[PDB]
This record gives sequence, C-alpha cells and structure tokens, in this order.
Amino acid sequence: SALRVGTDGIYPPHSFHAQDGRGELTGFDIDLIKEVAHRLNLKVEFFETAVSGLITGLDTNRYDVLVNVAITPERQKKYDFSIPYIAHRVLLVVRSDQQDIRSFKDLTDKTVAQILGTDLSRFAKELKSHLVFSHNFEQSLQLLLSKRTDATMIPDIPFFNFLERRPHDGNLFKIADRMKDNSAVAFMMRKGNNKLTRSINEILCAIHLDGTYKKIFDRYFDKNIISSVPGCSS
Amino acid sequence: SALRVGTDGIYPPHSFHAQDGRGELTGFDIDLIKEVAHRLNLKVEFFETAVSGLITGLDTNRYDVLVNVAITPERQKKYDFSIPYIAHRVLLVVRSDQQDIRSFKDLTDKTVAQILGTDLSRFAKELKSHLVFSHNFEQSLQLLLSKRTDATMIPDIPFFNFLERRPHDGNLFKIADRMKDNSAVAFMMRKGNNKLTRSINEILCAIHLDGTYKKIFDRYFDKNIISSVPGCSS
Ligand SMILES: NC(=[NH2+])NCCC[C@H](N)C(=O)O
Repeated sequence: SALRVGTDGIYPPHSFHAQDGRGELTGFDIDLIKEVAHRLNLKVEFFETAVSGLITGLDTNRYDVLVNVAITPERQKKYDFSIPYIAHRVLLVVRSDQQDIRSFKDLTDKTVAQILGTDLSRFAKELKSHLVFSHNFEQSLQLLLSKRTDATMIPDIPFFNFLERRPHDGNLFKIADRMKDNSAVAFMMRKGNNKLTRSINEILCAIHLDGTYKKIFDRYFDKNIISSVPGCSS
Repeated sequence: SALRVGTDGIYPPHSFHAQDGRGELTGFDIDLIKEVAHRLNLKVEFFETAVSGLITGLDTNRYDVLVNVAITPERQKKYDFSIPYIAHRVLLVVRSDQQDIRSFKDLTDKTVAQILGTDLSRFAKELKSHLVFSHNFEQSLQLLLSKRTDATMIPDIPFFNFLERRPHDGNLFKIADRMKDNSAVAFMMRKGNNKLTRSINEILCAIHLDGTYKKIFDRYFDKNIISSVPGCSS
C-alpha cells in the first residue's frame, strides 16, 4: 500500500526540483521520508501543494504525513509530530553597507522580506517589522540591493544552500544577527495517528544507527554549519 | 491531582538528594519534570526504585513517567516517549595507564563494570566480558579506580560530573573510545498515554521557548561538553 506525503516541493534543499523545476522531486526531507516508506514496506505517494494549503491537506485528508514542519506548541496541541529529524536557525541578512540594523531588535517598522515556505510570519510579528514575501532568496536579494527592503530573514539551511549554489556572488549582502537557540523540525500527522507516529519514530531511530541518516544528511548539508539532531541507541 | 515519576536518586547530576544524600530530591531531570509538572498544574510524586526494575515499575503502574531514558527501537515499539530533551554520549572509560583497550571491541575477556538491568550491561554480556554489577555510575567509576574492574561503559553526563566533583581524579581515567553518535534521551511512558505525551511535549516546547530550558541546563551542564537538543518555534 501507499504512504501519502504532502509537500510544497519548492524549498531547496528540503524539497525541490532537480533544476529549473523540471527534474524529479528530491531533497533531504524527501529522501528521508522515502527511506521511511521503504522500511515500512510502502510505496510513497507525493502530493505537491501550495504553501497555503499544506496544513489543510492534512486536516482534509488529501495526505497523511506533512514534511518540513517546525514544532510549535499550538501544533503539538492539534497534531501529532514525529521525533525531530533536522533543525534550523533564523538569520538576518542585510546589505554589506547597512549600519543602522545590527540585530533582530532593530527591525521595528523596518520592511523585512521572508521567503514563502520559510514559515517565519509568527517569529517576525514580535519584531515588529512590516513584512513582505519573496519567491526565493534571489528575488529578496533584488529587493534588498535596490532598497525596496531594509532586510531579509531567512533560515540558515536555505541560506547556506544558496551560498553553495552561487558561491562567487558579489559579497553584496551580509548576516547581521543570528538566532542563538535553534528550532526543531519534524513530520506532521493528524492528531490520533499513533501507530503511525511510533513507526516513523522507530524507523528514524534505526536509520540513525545503521548510518543512513548521516549518508542522507551529507548528501545535502555541510555538517560544520547546519545543525543535526541526536542519534539513538540499539 | 498528582503526576507519578519513577527514578533512583543516586545518579548525579540527573537524580540525587541535596545535602549529601540527606535532603530533597534534586537534579536536572528532576528539576525539569517538576517544571513540566507545575505547567500542567500537577503536584509531583516521586517513587524511588533501583534501576533494575525501573522499566518494569512503569509496566505495573507504580508510576507514570520515567526520566532519563535513552530511546531505543525496542523501547519505541513497547512504550511512549516524549520529544527528546537531552542527549548523551556513550564513552568507554578506562584507567589512564591501560594500553590494550582501544575500542568497544576489546572489552571481550575484560572485567567491565555496568549497572544491573541496563542496556549497556546487556552490551557487555554480548561482547562476552567478565561483568561486575554496580549499583550506580559512581560505583562503576570507584571500582575502576580500585582496579576491581578494568573498564566501564558510561555516558558523558555522569562521567564528567564525577570529574567536576572530584577533579584530582581527572588524570586517572581516560576515554578509550566513544559511540560515533550521541544518543537521545526522553521521558518514557506506557503506550496509549497519548494525551499526556502531547501535553509534556507541548510544555517542553514552551520550556525551550521562554528560556527556562536554558536555565535548567546551565544549572547542571557546560553546554560546551554536553549536547542539548534543538529548541522550539513560537
Ligand atoms: N545510548 C545508550 N545506550 N544509553 C544507555 C542508557 C539508557 C538506559 N538507562 C540503559 O539501560 O542503559
């Protein structure tokens, strides 16, 4: 039988297409949930969904597992999470010549880009910027350098991914602040899916042990920069 | 209304009594589970039991929550775990003069000190060592120093805490080897305690988000040597 998985499919390197959008669905999260499926003896079924419809696809039962979801207390209330399988940090990016903005605390009434997908709206309310949405990091960079924005807030994973893709890119921008603590990310299911949560959990543990979590991680992230999560025990 | 917790209080810094064994139960896992407890408005009830019957004590409803449990696939099958809250690293410790123990695979035909009824103790039996049963890590370490054993498999948290409390023993032990990954630790519960698990996980999430986690961790660890788990998202 089939393990139905919803995703946006446009968040490199979590869930993206091989290039210009025309190659297969791939990414760290994808290979991992595929691995999980293989180990539950299931053929995985992907449901690419617009960012706005990702949770409501769960609620609606278009699919059963949702990829690349940050744990929030109110999500733990209403849904089931797996054990965390990766984490990220928010970075604050600005123009190289920017001097008035040096911290998350400097963003008050400044206009600040967030790339859709990155789920940063709630963290950004507190902050208390006037917030705009960009399609990808390149788009935001065009806004940043032209001054249509005062900053972009982006999670590190995608940031550093951009830097590996385009690694001789001007030094036209910089990191002005970095989230000290980091934020756990996991698979999300409807509340009640409990047989399903413990298996995922169980497989994720067995994936860590036998060396596959590492394999898959190194395929996509630099271990030196990007935070992993913990291992397991036999 | 009461939240019942299993533990043996002879495991500094996890679980011990103040004033050299004469006072209140305290420790990192203690102070966290109470925090958790106060946030679900529960008075907390401690039941102390030798590690050997901790897990069976949870089978037989002597208490509801076990603290400081390393997640294994086997236990994931038969029990509910919380989100991880800490990580540990499984060290092979020897006397600093010892020359013929360079890996876990050299424990075969060596006298090893492990705690009765633990997985590390199972591991020693499997590696076909001469086992010596200790009643905690302090004794595992004392025995190593008295030459009544030649090694012990011990996680980093209680090992480094011994070294904090007795710094002149610093140079008498050495780490011969480590498991190449660290290992997640969580609260363990009987399968089907799903609303409880959702509640603990929610509260832990808040405990990270307000900086209490950090307060509790820094009370007992050097974040430079002990791995924390990822934080949450608002
Ligand atoms: N990663 C590990 N094997 N940790 C060992 C500690 C877990 C558990 N107390 C035991 O029986 O040993």
